[PDB]
Amino acid sequence: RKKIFKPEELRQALMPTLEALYRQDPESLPFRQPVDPQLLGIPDYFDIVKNPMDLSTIKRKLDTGQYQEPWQYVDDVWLMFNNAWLYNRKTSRVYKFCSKLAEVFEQEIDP
Ligand SMILES: CC(=O)c1cc(C(=O)Nc2cc(CO)cc(-c3cnn(C4CC4)c3)c2F)c2cc(OC(=O)N(C)C)ccn12
Repeated sequence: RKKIFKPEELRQALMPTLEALYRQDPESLPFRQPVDPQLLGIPDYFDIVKNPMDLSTIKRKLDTGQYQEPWQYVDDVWLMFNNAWLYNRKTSRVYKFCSKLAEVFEQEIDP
């Protein structure tokens, strides 16, 4: 029987992973707000990255009821990660920090 789910009904499912991401020591910091190309002086960002995503956007979507299915949220988390792996060199802090978050995402899912 078809139904719109309340944010709380999905919070139980999604919040454990989201909290694990936010908690990471310095590693979540480049992901806590949208990438701001003006501020950061990287005017090509949106040439490379067409669908930006960050943790504040994921949290807002959760809390407003925009995730109705977990696959939507998992898609979003991986979009954020793939955007970073795509734009940033393998050598960069942002890239390696992204990798740490991905590792944390997977471990939290599968202990
Ligand atoms: C996610 C992503 O792609 C991205 C994030 C940033 C970026 O600098 N985000 C950011 C935001 C905030 C808080 O507002 C903190 C940090 C940050 C990184 N390390 N730290 C610890 C010193 C305290 C904080 C951060 F990297 C960035 C910069 C970029 O520009 C750049 O690296 N240069 C050299 C121009 C390019 C991409 N990003």
